[PDB]
Parts: sequence; C-alpha cells; structure tokens
Amino acid sequence: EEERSKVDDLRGTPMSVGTLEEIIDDNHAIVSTSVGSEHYVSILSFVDKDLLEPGCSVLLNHKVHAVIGVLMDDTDPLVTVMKVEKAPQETYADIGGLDNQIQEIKESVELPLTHPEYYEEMGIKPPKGVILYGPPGTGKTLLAKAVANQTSATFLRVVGSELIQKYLGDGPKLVRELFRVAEEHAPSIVFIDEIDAIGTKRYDSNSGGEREIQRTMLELLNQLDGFDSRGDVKVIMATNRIETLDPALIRPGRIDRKIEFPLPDEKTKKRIFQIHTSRMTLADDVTLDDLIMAKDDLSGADIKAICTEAGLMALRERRMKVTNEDFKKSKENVLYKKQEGTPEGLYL
Amino acid sequence: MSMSGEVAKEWQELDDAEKVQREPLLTLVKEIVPYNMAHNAEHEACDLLMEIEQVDMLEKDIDENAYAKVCLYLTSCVNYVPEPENSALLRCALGVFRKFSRFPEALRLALMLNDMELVEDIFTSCKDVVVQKQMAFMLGRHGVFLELSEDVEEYEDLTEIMSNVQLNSNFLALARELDIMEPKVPDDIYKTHLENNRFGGSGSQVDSARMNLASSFVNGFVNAAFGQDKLLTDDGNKWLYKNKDHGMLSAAASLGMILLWDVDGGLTQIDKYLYSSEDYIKSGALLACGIVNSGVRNECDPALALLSDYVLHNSNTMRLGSIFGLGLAYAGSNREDVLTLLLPVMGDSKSSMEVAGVTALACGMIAVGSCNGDVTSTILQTIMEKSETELKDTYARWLPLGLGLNHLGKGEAIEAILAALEVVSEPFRSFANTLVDVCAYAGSGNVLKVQQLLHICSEHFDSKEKEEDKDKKEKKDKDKKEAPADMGAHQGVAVLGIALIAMGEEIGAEMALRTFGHLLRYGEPTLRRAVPLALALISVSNPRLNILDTLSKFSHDADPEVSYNSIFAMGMVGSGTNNARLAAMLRQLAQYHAKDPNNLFMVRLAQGLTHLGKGTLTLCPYHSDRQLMSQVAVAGLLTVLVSFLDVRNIILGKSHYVLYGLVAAMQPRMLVTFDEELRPLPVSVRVGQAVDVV
Repeated sequence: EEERSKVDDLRGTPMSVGTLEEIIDDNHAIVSTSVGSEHYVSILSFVDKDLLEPGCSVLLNHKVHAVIGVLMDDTDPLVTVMKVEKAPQETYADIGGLDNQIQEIKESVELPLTHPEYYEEMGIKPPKGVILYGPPGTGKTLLAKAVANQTSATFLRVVGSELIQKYLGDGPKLVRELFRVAEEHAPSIVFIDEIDAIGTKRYDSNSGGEREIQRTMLELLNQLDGFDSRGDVKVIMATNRIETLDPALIRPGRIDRKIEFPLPDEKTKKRIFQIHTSRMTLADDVTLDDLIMAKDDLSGADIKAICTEAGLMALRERRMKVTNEDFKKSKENVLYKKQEGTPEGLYL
Repeated sequence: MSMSGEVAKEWQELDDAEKVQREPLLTLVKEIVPYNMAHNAEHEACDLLMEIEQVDMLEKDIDENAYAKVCLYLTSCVNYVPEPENSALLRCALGVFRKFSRFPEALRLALMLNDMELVEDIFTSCKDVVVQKQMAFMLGRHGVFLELSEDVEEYEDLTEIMSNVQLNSNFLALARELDIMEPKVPDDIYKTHLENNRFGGSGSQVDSARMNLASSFVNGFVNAAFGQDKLLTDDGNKWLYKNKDHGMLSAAASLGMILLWDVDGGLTQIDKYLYSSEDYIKSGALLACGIVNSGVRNECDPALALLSDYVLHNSNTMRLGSIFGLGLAYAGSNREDVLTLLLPVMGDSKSSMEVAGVTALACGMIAVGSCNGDVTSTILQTIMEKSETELKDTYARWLPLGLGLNHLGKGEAIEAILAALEVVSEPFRSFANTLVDVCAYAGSGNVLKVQQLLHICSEHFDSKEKEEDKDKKEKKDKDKKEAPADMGAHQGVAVLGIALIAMGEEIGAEMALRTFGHLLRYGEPTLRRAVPLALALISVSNPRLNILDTLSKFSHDADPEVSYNSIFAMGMVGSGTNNARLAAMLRQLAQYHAKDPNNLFMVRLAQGLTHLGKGTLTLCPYHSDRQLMSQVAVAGLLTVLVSFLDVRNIILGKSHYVLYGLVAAMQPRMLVTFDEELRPLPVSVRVGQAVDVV
C-alpha cells in the first residue's frame, strides 16, 4: 500500500530493462544492457539476489543504472507450443485386447509416486522411466498408459521426427523444453516417439551428414546419461525400429523394462474394435464375428479405416443405408490393398 | 397431415397442433408412420415434435420417451390447464414403470439422457404445485431417487418405504454415498439424539433374525463401545434368548476379552523400565510420571498401592495422573473401583484442583458408561457438597466431562447448579474455564438450550464469554452448514471463526481449503497463530500431503507461540501413520539453543508420532527410543524438563492396551482432547498438566 507510493520515486517513474552479467562480493552487481554497456550496481532493495542468477531480464532504473527489482519472463516463442494439459481424452476405453503386456509395465509407471514406503527403503531405485518401440502403434500401444498418467502428476509429449529439429545440435533448447515443464509441477513424464534415424532419406541442410547425426545422438546420450540429474523427468523413448542405442546407451536406461507388443490375434482384434466402438458405432448392428473372419489377416489399424469409409460412403444418403453391390465393391479396395502384398514368404 | 410429409424443410411442425386440435384427432398415426419410417425423407425427428403430443394424450407410454430422444426441449413445456396434465401424467407414471423390468428382474435402464432426463424434466412441475409421489417410488430407481428429494431438513428423511433385504442392501448403500456430502449421514445413530426407540430397534433388526452370522456389527459392536448408552437402549431392542444377553453387555466381559486380545497383540514392558526408574526415586518434574502407571497396570494392585501411599504427600498437582490410575486400573474391564474412587473426594474444601479435585475428576472421567445409574446421582450429589471452595473456575473445567461424555441426552441438568457461581466475575480465569464448561455439559440439539443459557448468563452480557458462548451453538449443531452463515460477524477477537470452521464442517472431502486459506490471508495479524488449530478435524482424510507442507514453514519460525501450535496442529491427527520424513525431521530440532518448554514440546511430542499404542514386543523395539531419550537428556544439565521429555514419549508409548485408531473408525470425537488442548495456547504453569491426563 504505502510501499507502492514510496519506492516509486526511488526507482521510477521511468526505467529500463537490462540483463545481468556477474555479481561481486562487494555488493556491486555488474549488469549488461543493450548495447555493450556495463556498470557497478550496489542495491540492497527487494533482492532476492540469490534467486536471480545471470541471464535474467532484471530491470535497470534510468537514474542511475540501478536494479530495483524484477517482474517476470515469459519467455521466448518456445514456451507457447504445448500449453499443458493434456488431460485424459485418450481413454482406457479406447484400448483393449492386451493382457500379459498391460500388467507388467503398469507397475513401472506407477512405481514412483504411490507406495513410497518400500521405494525409499530400497534407495537404489529405478528413476530411469521406461522405453518403448515397434510398428505401427506398438509404441502407441502403451502410450495409452501415458495418457492414463495424465490423470495425475504431469505428462509431456515430444515429437522426435527426423529433420526439422537440428540446432547445433548441442541440444541446448530441448533440455530447456524438458526443464521448463518440470518447473510447474515436478513430477514428470517425458515421452519421445518415432525415431527416424535409420530411415532417413537424407540429412537436413548443413548437418553432417553421417557422423554428426550420430554425435548429436551421442549428445542425446550425454544429456540422458546423465551428469548430473537426480529427480524425474521420467524418460520414455519410442520408435518403429531401434538399431540406434549403442550397447553403452542402454546401460543407464532403460536397463529394466523395454516393451514389445506382438501382432494382435483374433482375441485382441475383437477386443480392439469392440472397445474402440464402445463410444461410437456405425448404424449400431455391428457384429465382430464376420469382420475378423472375412479379412485374414492384418492389424486393427485398418479395421477402423474400413469402418471410417463405411459410414462415410453411407453419408451420401446423409445418414443410414447399405448397398450390397457397393459395400463389397468399396471393401474390395482395402481387401486388395492387403491382398497385393499377401505373401512374403510364407513368412514363417 | 400432408404438411408433415412435405419435402420442404420450412419451419415449423411444432405447436401447430394447438391451433387445429380436435380436427386432426379424426386421423391416427397411420399417416405419421410412412414419413418417419422411410429414410431419405424430410422431417424425420421434426415430425416427432407433433407426435409426442398425440402419444401423450393417448396415454401410450415408451413411445413418448422414444420420440423425445432428439427433442429434449419441448418435453418441459407441452400442452395451460393442470387437470389434463396431472391426469395423463399419473397414467404415464404407472404406465412407464410397467414397461420397465418386464423381463422380469432387470436388465436395468438403458443416468441416461432418455429415461432419466425425461422423468427429471417432468418432475419439475410435479414438485412445483400439484400431486405427489412420482415414479421414483413406483419405479424404485435409485438414480432418480437422488433427484427425487428437494431441499428440506433431513431429520425427517430417515424413514423410507420398507422392502426386501435384497433391495434394501443397495438402497442404503446408494443413499449413503448421497448423504456423505450431505450434513446428515447414516452414521448419525451415534450422534443423534434422536434417542427414540426407533433407531435402537432398527439397528438390531438389520442382522435379524440370524444370530450366527450376527457376530459382526453386534459382538464387535458391544465390545468396542465404551459408553453404556449404546448398550442400554439396545438392551431393550435385543431380544435374543432372554435376560442372559447382559453377559456380553455392560462392558464386563466385553472390555475384558478385548483387553486380553491387546495383550496377545502386545505387550508393554513392566518390570524392566518401571523398576529401573524406581531407583531414580521421584523425578523433579511432578508432571508426567503419574499417568504412566495408569494405562500400564491395569490391573495389578501392587503398582496401585505405591500410587496411593505416595500421593498422600499432597505435593502440587502430581496426584493427577496417579489417582487417575487408581480407578483406571480396576476399571479396565468393569466396573470398577467406583466405590473407593470417590472416597478421597470428600476426605480431602478442596481448596483447589491439584488437591481434592484430582480424585473428584477420577470418578467422573474413569466412569466410562456410568451413570448406570448410580454414578450420575453420585457425582451430582458429591459436587453439591463443595461449592464456594471449588469454586467456579478450576474444577468446573473437568466436571462436565463426567456427564456429556456418557450421555449427551441425559435428563439430569448439572448446568443450573454450577452457573450460580459465576458471580466471581473474573474475566481472565473464566476464559479457559467457561469455554468447555458450558459446552461439555450435553450435546443438546433442541436449539432451546443455547437460547436459555444465552439469556440467563449474559443478562446484559459478559463481553468475553459471549465469544465462547456462541461457539457452543456452533458445537451443538454438528456440520449443519449453519456455521458458514454464522461467521459473517467475524469479531476482532477472531476466536469465533477458527472454532467455527473446524467443528462446523465435518465431511469426507475437505472442500474447506478455500475458506481456511482465505481466513489466514484476509485475517488480521496474530490470527495466523491460531489458524493451524483447525487441523485437528478436517485433516483426518489425508494428513500426509497437506499438514507437514504448511507446517514446515511454521515450524522454523522464531515465534514460540506459533511453533507451539505447529507441532500441535499435526499432533494426534498426524500421529496415526509413520513415515521416513517424520523421523528424518527429528534431527536438528532438538539441537536448537532455544530455552522454554516450547523447545522440548516440539521435539518430544513428535516422538509420539512414530506410532500410537503399537509395540514394543511385537513390534517396534524400545531400544531405539531408549537411546534417543538418553542422549538428549545429558544437556543443561537440569533443566528438569529433560526428565519431563524422556517420560513424555512413553505416555502413549508404553501405555498401549488401546489402539487408536482413530479414535475412532466409528467417527466419534474425543471430548477430552479437544477440551484440554486449547489450554496450552496461553500456557502459564499448571494448564499443561491438565492435558497430561491423556
């Protein structure tokens, strides 16, 4: 109240926004503002000097080049991307059919947080996260537990891709992405998916090629190795096929649990589609006995695609109808799509 | 009509039947069916807006619901004159129920936006003016039963239509989860009062008629119940055999069987620790040494004889914990000792509590279910002998704890005889006195008691006691939600608000973090000292996350008053479970150089947070606590408080024999803890030993 109308004459009304350079034990704090100017700032006001750290946005009063205090930093375009949450809109009611795999790793993702008593008595602890892999959705298979881990603590999704992310590399600002999201809550889940390193068409712009893509992955190790990080930041990696991680990289993590999901069977595919359609069906009436019996075989990926076009082609009638000559003809397109590459083999 | 089947989409087909009504009635649905059934036709669901009126006036049911799936709006207001509405509605009421559960035995509906929303939308006009008893009673749906009731006093809602045990099991279960957010819960049979024979009889009829599987909720009910009130009223409601059911009642064999089971799950060291402390003779504390032998032995008389013969020296208040063990020893099962327990009362003018008030408290607190009924009339007659010498102050604190505990609805009024001594007029001593004095007499609940006592005491007003006087009305009505409405005053003394939020809200979910956090930030200074005191109630749900967090900043504060209320805020509600953080926090706390009892009140009271009545045999070893209390007692050197702390952790430490836990899972509240714990706030000299009874 009175401090607002008091220090205002001591700092302002006009002032400037500078940056911090270094601090001396004599209470003189060297600051640097645009452009190329230093100074000795001795102020006892409002500091908080320990929480600052250099590189800050700390203000500089006009008279004369003194820092009264701080406001905040946003900062940079980099933070505006994700905007939390992600909230559990991918539901355990969208997945089903997998049992032996769903039981084991459910413990690892839930091993921190709850049941701390026997976790702290251990003292070695596995705070390495987990690791996933496999096509097409084998990595997305257990991603449903990552969104199930959005109901508590915090989740993060980072797209690995191939080219667009380049930088030095040095990975300077992606460690910032991991650090700024953990500063809000500090539990964490960090998820990486779709490593294309082996499937690259070419190198991007001036990076490398060849070994420099390897050394930024070796830096991806040295980041993750890592020295020195204690808490989580729970690390989760995923890809279609991993030849990437060196025998050295797997030792810190994930040395405990990495997952493989086999191709679904008649029990999983029926439990995949019936559960996927539990929210929304097409014209109701759907029976899964003849669906898995007609097409043999292929993953439950395209079974939604043929049902996507099922109500889509019927939408020419604006809601509901089935044409026997047209439906089997439209099914022929996807039926032949899998029937062009039917043999391998005899994959066996 | 032909307009309903037009290819054009032009509006509207709604409400058009009101204009021309009797004439379209000559036709039937035969014209409507070809438009709705055939696909690729205009006005599919739009034609149902006119059809929902035709099927409603024709009493046809399950068709009106199927046609209202898309509408969801015109169902509310539909054609006004109430006589045609309430007529066909009862025809729709009884006519929709027969369309359900026709299999029979479910399958259940199938809250759905079709069935449950339509009966809810029409229930508006039902609860507005006319008729009564909608499909919620006929269909028996528990989902609509949550929306059946309207805002009303729930005290008359305890009665329901009687049905089979099969449906009543799911009825009481789903009505419980509705009432957990409501002030009144099915557990109110303890608190309420009531006191009529209805709940006592109905409580014993849930296990009827089976006497074999009745072992639960009956045998474990009578033994874990310390009061006779639940074993008295239910005695007339328990018809099993004849007259011989008293063996498992009166807490004679009941408390004896569970005490032997505590020995099997025990036990506490007797010869080693006590006889080793006997070579140390009497410590200079004269504080915590008496209550030690109280709970321990139990029952042995040789240890009881050393108590009596010693305390005849009369020195200070030391007799408190000792004579409290005189009765509690034999009373561990029953009855007991109630004859010679009150003998030292009139045998020792008091003239204060520390002399003759000790044994006068003995018979009152150690009673535990008596009454019986001689103890009631004995306590009231005994206190009427000593009036001017008590007088209004020091022993008037403990006396209400011998009545309101056992019976909240007792007919004998001990308030009027004590209230005539208020002429002492002292505002200071009356603070910690009249606080629990008027409150612990009885639970009341008739709202007439608080109005009476307000007029006779004030008269005028005391300008001070009126603070604690209105808090009794806040204590009287339990979580009735009137308390948030009673805090609008918010006087400068601020004692109203802190006692209002704690007791005035009892629920499973906290929900009070919005108000509790607001009163501390918006409150005046020095109020934050008493803010953590509300943590002894609302924190019973999840004390781990919320308690130690905020108290971590309040524990390291240099103010001795707020640090004294910090460890107390955690206190008993925080001592239910152990953790590695609590044990690791004990370091550096006892290493402080601060003087005064606040130093050892912070560290040593936290030593009792590792367990309550658990060990040591079985389970946690006592050598860990022995080495901890020995190394800390080498400082100062005396500083006699070092002999208070080493015997403090073994108060509840070596007692055992009672698992609390919570107390209790039945959700009562201990009236001795909330009473005494408010005195240590302006602690002076002897107000700390009054709390030592626990």
